Amino acid sequence: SYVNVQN
Amino acid sequence: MAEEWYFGKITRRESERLLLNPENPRGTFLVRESETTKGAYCLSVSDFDNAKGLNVKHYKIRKLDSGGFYIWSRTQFSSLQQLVAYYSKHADGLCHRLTNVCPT
Repeated sequence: SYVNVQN
Repeated sequence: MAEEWYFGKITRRESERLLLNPENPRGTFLVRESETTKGAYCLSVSDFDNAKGLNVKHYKIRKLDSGGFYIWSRTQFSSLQQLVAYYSKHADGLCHRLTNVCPT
């Protein structure tokens, strides 16, 4: 779960 | 290089345990190795949510071939210290400026 990674 | 904000090889759960300390001001942070991808790093920072309380946002820091690191490809850096220095003065993508080194 990273804010800058959508997928 | 001994920067206080660099924790290296700690898990995500370990990083949230340190950041979710109630005494940390908003924007408390640390940089650590990615616990999922070899060669990648992460910037984990504290914030508060009315409904759920204290929270931690994680940003994947990609490390290039090549040298260099970045959260978003439009803003790149030669090193991890440069990256922290920058975001410590400008949110520029982050919800808030990196305010404080997370206590060990």
